[PDB]
Amino acid sequence: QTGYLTIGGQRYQAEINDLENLGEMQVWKMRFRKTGHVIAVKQMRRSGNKEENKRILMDLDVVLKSHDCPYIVQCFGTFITNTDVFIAMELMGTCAEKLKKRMQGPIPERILGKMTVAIVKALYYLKEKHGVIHRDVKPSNILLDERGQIKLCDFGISGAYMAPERIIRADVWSLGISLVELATGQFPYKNCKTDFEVLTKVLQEEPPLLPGHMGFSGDFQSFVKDCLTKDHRKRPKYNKLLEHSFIKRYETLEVDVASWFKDVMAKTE
Repeated sequence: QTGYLTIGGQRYQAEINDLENLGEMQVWKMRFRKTGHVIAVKQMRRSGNKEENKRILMDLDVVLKSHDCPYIVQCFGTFITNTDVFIAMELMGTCAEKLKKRMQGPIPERILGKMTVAIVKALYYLKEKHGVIHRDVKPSNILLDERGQIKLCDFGISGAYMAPERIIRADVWSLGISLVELATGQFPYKNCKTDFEVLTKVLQEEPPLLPGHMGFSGDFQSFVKDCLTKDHRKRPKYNKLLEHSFIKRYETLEVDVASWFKDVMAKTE
């Protein structure tokens, strides 16, 4: 399980000295000198915070168990030393939040469609085969790379965007809030100065749905409306969401997410 890098089928026996630290992104960007592959490495120090190390080990436990899920960041191997644990994760491009910051505007629906089917299937995978509820769905946990892949981040994968009943299917509400934010470039609770004020607007105000003057398809507006159901007893589970016309459309439609991602990253900071 340890002392081996598995980068695309091939397994390599290696140690931490076989990796060149290319800087920080504690998550390091490191290069495998034997092959030239550039990977992400998380360093968990033995003397580190017990609360932080507990979350890292619990998240790693789910990641190692989720090798058969294509919509979850995978582990390439581990290196255990006397003072550190190095966790090799696949190097993703950037999170959806930084994509929103670099875009300085709305994200196209065709990108959010491929994003929706990837995150729902990831959440559905965590609950059915592992009984895991993410309990923290947000654009910062949605990772996209230069190859068009969309995967769930490993941070907090073992369990502002909080559902009404949380203040089971509460991650459905957080997904709907994330979709509205990315589709409009505006967080629907951006003028709230405190966390408690956000919770009040979630319960008191009507759910913030997609605008009808941005060319959004009826399937997109319907999927978001279903995700943002106030009553959790009437909010659809993942089995019902996977049968939505919005999901079925982007399960098969060829969307060039890779080229769109490269153009957004090519935009200057």
